Amino acid sequence: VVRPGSLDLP
Amino acid sequence: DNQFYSVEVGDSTFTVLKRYQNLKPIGSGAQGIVCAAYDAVLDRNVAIKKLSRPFQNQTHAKRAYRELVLMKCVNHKNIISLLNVFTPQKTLEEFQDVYLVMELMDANLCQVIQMELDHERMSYLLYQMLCGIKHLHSAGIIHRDLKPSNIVVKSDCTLKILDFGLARTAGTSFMMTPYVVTRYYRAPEVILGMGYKENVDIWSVGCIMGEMVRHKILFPGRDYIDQWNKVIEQLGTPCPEFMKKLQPTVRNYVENRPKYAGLTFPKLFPDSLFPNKLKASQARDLLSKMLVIDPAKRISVDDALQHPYINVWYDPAEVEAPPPQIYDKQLDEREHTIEEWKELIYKEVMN
Repeated sequence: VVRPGSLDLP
Repeated sequence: DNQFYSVEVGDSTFTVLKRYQNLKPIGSGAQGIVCAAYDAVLDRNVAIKKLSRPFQNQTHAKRAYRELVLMKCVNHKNIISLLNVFTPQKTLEEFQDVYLVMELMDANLCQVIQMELDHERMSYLLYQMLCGIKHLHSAGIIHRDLKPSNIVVKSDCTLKILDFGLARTAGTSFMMTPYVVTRYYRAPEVILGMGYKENVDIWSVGCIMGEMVRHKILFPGRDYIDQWNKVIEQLGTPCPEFMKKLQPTVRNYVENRPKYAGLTFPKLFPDSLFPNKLKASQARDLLSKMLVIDPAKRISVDDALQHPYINVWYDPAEVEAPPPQIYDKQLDEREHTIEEWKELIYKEVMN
């Protein structure tokens, strides 16, 4: 599977 | 010096290598100051920590050397590393200041906790934590003080652990904000003074995962008495065979508490908090295996990595990556004069 490559930080 | 320049940072001054530019304070405490900087050599941002008064007394000096030794024991992408270490003084005699350069991350888990996460990001963050924790353990380092404020992340969803082996005061986490007290995350065997092993860190991971799910602190005890109550009220009174391991007076205190049934894990973590049906079951199951009062019945790091919720990411190169050195605990019981600690530190810095 593809690993998440983003994280929606403030 | 020709290689160094000075920059004023509030009431202190950072004298750093010229490659480190645009310094700005991001954290401060009695034990040190941390600046963000741009590393022109790497074209990357970096965190520079200047130890405060490392040679104030024997204790600070030993602590400074120990921080340096801990950093050379590890080499893993899920653990903060020492990119560089330097001093602007040119001889042992003038030697006073120690600067540590580490990766600059974007946030700590406090920020992530308020976010609503899909299973992919949840499990992947947890998987990285576990990889990091396994590496520390293989290096003979058991963290004990894991919490959202000493786990840091980036916008590419990568994660690193900091402050392993450091007193909860000399750590980077203490110097920066947001900050959370460690009390909420400490395993029962720690707060009840039973001694501990590797899976002490699993309990903390469970508290953190629980908090990511509920968006609130699992066991927000006002003190260690309250702490214990909050644990037992929610998880239940531990077995008799656990209580028999307790020291005499604390055992009686614990045995004399009212007996609590404790909430089931579907009750503690309802579907309401989860997004897909197999994944929420899987996460709840992992939680029920980490949040286990008795360390003898708590899931280990290896089994957590093998758990269905986590295992989807498994890469043996990340899990079996061996540490450069194993921490020698004889260091914990070593005595030197300040001047002797200073020469030891100096050599490590010039190495």
